[PDB]
Amino acid sequence: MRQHVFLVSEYLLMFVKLVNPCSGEGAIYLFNMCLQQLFEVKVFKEKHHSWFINQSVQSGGLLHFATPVDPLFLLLHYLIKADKEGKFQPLDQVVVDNVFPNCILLLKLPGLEKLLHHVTEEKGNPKKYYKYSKEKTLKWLEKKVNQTVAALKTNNVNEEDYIRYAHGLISDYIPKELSDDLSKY
Amino acid sequence: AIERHRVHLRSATLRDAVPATLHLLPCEVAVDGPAPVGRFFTPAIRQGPEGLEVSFRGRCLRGEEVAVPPGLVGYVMVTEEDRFIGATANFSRFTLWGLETIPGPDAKVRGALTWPSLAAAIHAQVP
Amino acid sequence: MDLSELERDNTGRCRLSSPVPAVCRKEPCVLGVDEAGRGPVLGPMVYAICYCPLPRLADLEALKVADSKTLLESERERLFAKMEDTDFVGWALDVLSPNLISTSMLGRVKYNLNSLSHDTATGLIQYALDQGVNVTQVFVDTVGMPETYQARLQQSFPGIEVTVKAKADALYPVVSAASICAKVARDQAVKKWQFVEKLQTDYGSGYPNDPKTKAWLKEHVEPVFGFPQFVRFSWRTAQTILEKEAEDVIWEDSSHRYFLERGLESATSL
Repeated sequence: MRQHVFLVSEYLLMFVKLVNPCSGEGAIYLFNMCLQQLFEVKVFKEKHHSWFINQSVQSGGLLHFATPVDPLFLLLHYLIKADKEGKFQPLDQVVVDNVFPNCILLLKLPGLEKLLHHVTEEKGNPKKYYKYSKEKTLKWLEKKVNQTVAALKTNNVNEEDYIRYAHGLISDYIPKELSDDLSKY
Repeated sequence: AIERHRVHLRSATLRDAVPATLHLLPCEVAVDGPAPVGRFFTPAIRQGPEGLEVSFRGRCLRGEEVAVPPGLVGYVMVTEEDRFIGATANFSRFTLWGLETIPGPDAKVRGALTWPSLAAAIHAQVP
Repeated sequence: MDLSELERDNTGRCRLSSPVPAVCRKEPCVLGVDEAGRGPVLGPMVYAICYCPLPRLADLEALKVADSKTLLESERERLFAKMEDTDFVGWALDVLSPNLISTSMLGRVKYNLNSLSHDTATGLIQYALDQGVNVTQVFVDTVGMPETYQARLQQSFPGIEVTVKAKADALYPVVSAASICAKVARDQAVKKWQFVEKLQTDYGSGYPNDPKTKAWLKEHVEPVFGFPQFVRFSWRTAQTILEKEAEDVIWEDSSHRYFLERGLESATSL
């Protein structure tokens, strides 16, 4: 029986394997059911470490962190995928994954319409059909970079110097193809 | 069908959790099981010039108690060898251990602790 | 008059000294250095110094304070007390715990046994100097090479006559007396050893080749912790048992920049 050391948000549901928006591979997430909230699981791994939990030893030395995610990043992964395919589709046909079947959870998120407004061009009479917009996305990413730059100064991490750092941090949530357009933007 | 990708956690077990003493060692121990920590480790912890002093395997260990930052809570989860996982214990702080000296300010463990604060702002909704 | 200070817990060093006689401050003194507990896998190592003035050197021979391998623990305690009622004899002890021996030798930088043994010796010679003792002659008993040790002490004490010789205990009376202090202190230290571990007797001499010691060692093996603090982890005797009976331990000696700098990555399992 392996013990896991977790650092979750104060107020705190199951563990779900969803797609990594930048890598396109597997990633563990912690979904909250009652409040329809999404969290990402990050792991601290460094060589030569172990845990002593009361009267037991844990060989790892691993520290897990469950921090909130902006759901738009994962939503973009499916919107970008559908974008090349054709034009204007309903959300149930865009957020489709045979590899990661737990993407259904994204469709039931509270306030999807208001969120999607940031990255998509939509049509429908009060439906709803969505098409990935590049102009809106880069404008939304421009805000994301400014949001992080404000947070970097406060936390005192390490104007142009911190901007190129914030772009690299945000590029760990958007695929390589999008990252290049963001720098040129 | 879709349950294969999801591991459920007992919400009632998060409430029923007495604080657990957590120690982070600067060495890798191959085993995973019980240990008489209260027999060898705990009664040997001393107070020195730098911080807490103790020796593991005849090597001097010097460390400080690191507190879980406000906005975070520590849980200890256990899984077997439908999928389930349960929070067995709780924790407000963990003692950090370094070989001979307390790990520096540039220690990766200390850097990882400053992530949930930045992650809370990176992922916040834009106006 | 008795070594009561040895009743309290030791995890490092434990210094004991007799009050400095009035004579010792004025008249030039002669100093003797000896040790007890250099070879056992178990217990502490004791270093002792005994001082007396140059005129009362023959008076030190007057009482049968000569060293012997035959001498009983009680027989050595009677000679030690005989030194305590002497108006001129002074002494200072240094009881190095097995944990201090382990930690020094098994450190990030290897502090060898011989350096730690020689450094404890100079430390007592210096202690005496700082305590107003007029030391002008130093006599040391060595297990190995006397030439290097004597050259070392002369650099540490350039204004003091330093004599380092093998079996100096049988040759000089100051060294014989210092030997009685070390053995008495060692015996009393292992006797009333306050033990840090929360678990609890017969182990023998404590030497590696002793059948009772290796029997006690094999019995007290813990898979994670190995041995209690009373055992010298640095000794090859403890290390070989650990290699075969206890679990393996690995020390440092034996994705964006932000995440890489603080050993952070996304979780793919659990």
